[PDB]
Amino acid sequence: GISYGRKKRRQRRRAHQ
RNA sequence: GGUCUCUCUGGUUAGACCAGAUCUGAGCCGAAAAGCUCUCUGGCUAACUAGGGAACC
Repeated sequence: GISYGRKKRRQRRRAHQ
């Protein structure tokens, strides 16, 4: 998860339930 | 003439490597902000291998 893009995906994934 | 020493190309395998994918790939954890592990695709890096070239004897 060190990559900034995964943080975006992790946040996007959390936002969609 | 011999030799993978270097280098490039193809291939195989791997990788606490770089990107992207649940704006619809999956699991784990927390009360939560978050965190952890994967899978798929492109690339990179390393090992090994064949071949071209170079280098050395």
